[PDB]
Amino acid sequence: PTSFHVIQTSSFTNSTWAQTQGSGWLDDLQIHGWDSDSGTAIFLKPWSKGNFSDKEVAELEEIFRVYIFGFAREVQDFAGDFQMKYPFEIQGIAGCELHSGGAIVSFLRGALGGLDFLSVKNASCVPSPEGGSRAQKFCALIIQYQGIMETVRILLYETCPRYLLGVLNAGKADLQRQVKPEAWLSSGPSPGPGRLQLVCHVSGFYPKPVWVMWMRGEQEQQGTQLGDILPNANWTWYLRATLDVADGEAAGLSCRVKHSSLEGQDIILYW
Amino acid sequence: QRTPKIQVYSRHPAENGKSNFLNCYVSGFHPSDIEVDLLKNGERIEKVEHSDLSFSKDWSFYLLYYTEFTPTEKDEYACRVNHVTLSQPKIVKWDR
Amino acid sequence: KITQTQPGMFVQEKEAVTLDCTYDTSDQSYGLFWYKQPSSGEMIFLIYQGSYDEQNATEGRYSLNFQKARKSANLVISASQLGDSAMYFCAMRRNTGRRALTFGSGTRLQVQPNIQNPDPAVYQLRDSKSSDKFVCLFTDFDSQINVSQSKDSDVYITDKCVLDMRSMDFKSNSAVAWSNKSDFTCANAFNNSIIPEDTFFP
Amino acid sequence: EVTQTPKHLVMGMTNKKSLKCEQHMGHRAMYWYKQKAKKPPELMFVYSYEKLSINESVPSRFSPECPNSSLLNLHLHALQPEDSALYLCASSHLGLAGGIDGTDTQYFGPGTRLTVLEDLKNVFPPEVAVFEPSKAEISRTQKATLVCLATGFYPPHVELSWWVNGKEVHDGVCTDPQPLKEQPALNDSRYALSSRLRVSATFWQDPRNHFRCQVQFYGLSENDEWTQDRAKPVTQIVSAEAWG
Ligand SMILES: CCCCCCCCCCCCCCC[C@@H](O)[C@@H](CCCCCCCCCCCCCC)C(=O)OC[C@H]1O[C@H](O[C@H]2O[C@H](CO)[C@@H](O)[C@H](O)[C@H]2O)[C@H](O)[C@@H](O)[C@@H]1O
Ligand SMILES: *[C@@H]1O[C@H](CO)[C@@H](O)[C@H](O)[C@H]1NC(C)=O
Ligand SMILES: *[C@@H]1O[C@H](CO)[C@@H](O)[C@H](O)[C@H]1NC(C)=O
Ligand SMILES: *[C@@H]1O[C@H](CO)[C@@H](O)[C@H](O)[C@H]1NC(C)=O
Repeated sequence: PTSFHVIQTSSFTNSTWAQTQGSGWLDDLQIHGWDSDSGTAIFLKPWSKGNFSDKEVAELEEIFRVYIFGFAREVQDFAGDFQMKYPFEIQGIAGCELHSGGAIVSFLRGALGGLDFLSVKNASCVPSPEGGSRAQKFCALIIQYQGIMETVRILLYETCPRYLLGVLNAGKADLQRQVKPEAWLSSGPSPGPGRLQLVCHVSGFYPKPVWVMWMRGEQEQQGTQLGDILPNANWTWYLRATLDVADGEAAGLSCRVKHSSLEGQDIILYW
Repeated sequence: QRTPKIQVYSRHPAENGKSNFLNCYVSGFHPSDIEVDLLKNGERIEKVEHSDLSFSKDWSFYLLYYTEFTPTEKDEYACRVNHVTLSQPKIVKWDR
Repeated sequence: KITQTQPGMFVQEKEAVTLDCTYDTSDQSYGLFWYKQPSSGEMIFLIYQGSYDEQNATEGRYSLNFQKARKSANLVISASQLGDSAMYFCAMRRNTGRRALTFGSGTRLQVQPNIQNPDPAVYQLRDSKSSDKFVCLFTDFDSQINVSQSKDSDVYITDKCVLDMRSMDFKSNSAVAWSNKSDFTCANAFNNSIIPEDTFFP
Repeated sequence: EVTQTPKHLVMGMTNKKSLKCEQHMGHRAMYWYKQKAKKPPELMFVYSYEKLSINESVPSRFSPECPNSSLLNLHLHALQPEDSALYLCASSHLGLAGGIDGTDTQYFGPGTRLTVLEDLKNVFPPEVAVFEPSKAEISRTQKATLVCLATGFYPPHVELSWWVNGKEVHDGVCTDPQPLKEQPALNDSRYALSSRLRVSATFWQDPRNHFRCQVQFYGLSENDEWTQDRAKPVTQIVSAEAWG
């Protein structure tokens, strides 16, 4: 629930070639882009800064710039001891989540080769067992550097909650707006003779939660597969609900859409 | 190693002679190196834009490539994806 | 920002001097540095005290009086020698800060020798080549008395400078003054500055 | 240690020069500081992992560059008279390589006294002279005080030294830390510097002792443009002698 987090992806090809990308997301709307060439931060929304002053924004930007510059070099330095096999990928995600009831929880997680590597709780080692031996090794070394751990703890449990509250309050207008969902119907080639598929597309809605059901009057017809809620530029969502049925029973069927933006005025599409 | 999953769609219902957005969403792949093109009748639409790289809780990436277009009755739109896990590029044809 | 709030400190030789440095940053988890810049110009690192080190860092003759609650950490030099006369800066680096040092205004320290047998006098020095050119020197005076520049814009008067000889273990203050005005004589060159009454003249 | 050649530099408003700072401890981060007259050093640039990480609104005339990981140049061209100050290069460790102790202490180098000038006519070479001790001093204190006086030089970048019997000395020698302006309240005032040597009366009374005050003056490079009848004020050594 409204978990602001920054993410980083580093790809190491050879002993001297490595790329790094980063971005800060509110929930799934990208807020901060990162030009790693010049090491600058792009604020993609007017309220990307929250209530933070520009000075602390510059401080945070410089901290992230130095970290981005140095991460690849340090990983290359230690890959010999850690027996990394090239090429490989290192992913990281760190941020703070606002649970319902005003309980902000901070988190940090890392992964190598798509497998979990480590995490922090109360600013400490948690080597995930998937990372195996080396995992523990790494974080053990990381324990030694007190300054890095202090910076991580400060950014996690002292700055992230402040920033999250700031953006949630500042971006109030954009966060809690409502847009009516468009909807339409289409046919689909289904397996089996004397068979058909009905697809109810609902698009352009926000916020994400939505209830779409293929119903025969009020019979509450089952067998409705709801595909994953695909994203869509302009910051709305799209979703197709499919139903398989033999030909002939198509009459008396309708897809019903309930969303917060409709304030109880449900959408009914007859077929 | 996870083979990408591709889904193509349109922001607005398929009309003719009406501006619309064509989206190709690739999900659940690893590693991050991937190439995605949008194909009109076979040739490549070079005016496509993509969002930044992101990954879910499983560290599996996902991107979307979206473009302006104007569907007709003769044209043909698809998404061609090539990635390490696939030996040959995979084409997913947009449906109407 | 870091405020030294000190124009310049003076201390006798073989004594202790407490240079002050008060900062105003409310953020914890920082690092406090002290840097010494002699007259030559180079900056020489002196001592470092972490915020959380719960102990007044001591190194050589330099101690610290770090009080986190009062937001002050006064450097303490014990048994000051003549070589400790330099610019002193109190820089601070923060964990979530600029990643580079930030210096305060700095405080001049001028350790003075302990003159055992003052004997103030003014001696006229004659040039090696042309006897017409001459400069004369006020020397062997007590450490406490200062010499001020003349109100005239043509008479040149240097600063009180301490000279030390390791051969016979002697230290003596001296100042030199010269001018091109014909009327200028050091019967009254240092008339602007205060002079001891028993100042010998030639 | 850190080397910061050249130690002195005199520049015009159109010449192009370079400042090289070089450290072989292989730290990581390098810094550039600029210190004005009687002021704390101010940060100019920070290079982390051979990449520029901080630019504190420095104008575009300064062009820093970090070719190697143990080198950091600074190219200047078409400066302005207010850009005359002392430029310091600093180095420090960064994360994961400085060890457990995350102090990240900064080590500075011998700064470069850059004095830029809009008119090359102002640079002058010092004129030095040596004054023999008075008979009053050696009579009472049984000690002799040689005084060397270097006057009329500009810019104030000189290194005074004493040589006794052809050997540089450091015992019983004092020098004013800062040169004294000859004509105050003038922005182009010539400077004068003084130094004093004290020795035993017997040492000075020997007629076979050589005292030489040598002043090293840092002025114009050989390739600069000189168009005056006066001798080109190149960097040189000016000395005065004395005998017992
Ligand atoms: C507002 C947005 C909210 C999002 C929050 C995001 C949460 C996580 C963000 C963490 C990002 C990483 C921060 C540390 C990196 C830089 O600070 C570091 C640059 C060099 C890094 C290269 C190698 C990185 C290895 C991986 C590290 C994370 C792994 C996760 C572990 C589980 C850096 O800044 O180093 C500079 C020096 O910082 C300290 O020194 C500072 O503090 C001491 C005293 O505290 C002072 O003495 C210093 O003067 C001061 O600079 C370190 O002590 C020192 O070692 C570092 O060299
Ligand atoms: C040492 O530091 C403590 C902490 O403030 C202070 O109270 C104490 O006076 C210091 N000791 C000395 C000798 O300065
Ligand atoms: C000499 O200077 C010192 C240092 O400022 C000062 O404390 C002292 O009072 C001065 N004495 C006189 C006579 O001016
Ligand atoms: C630093 O910023 C100023 C701001 O205008 C710019 O002119 C200058 O070129 C920058 N310097 C570097 C080295 O990027």
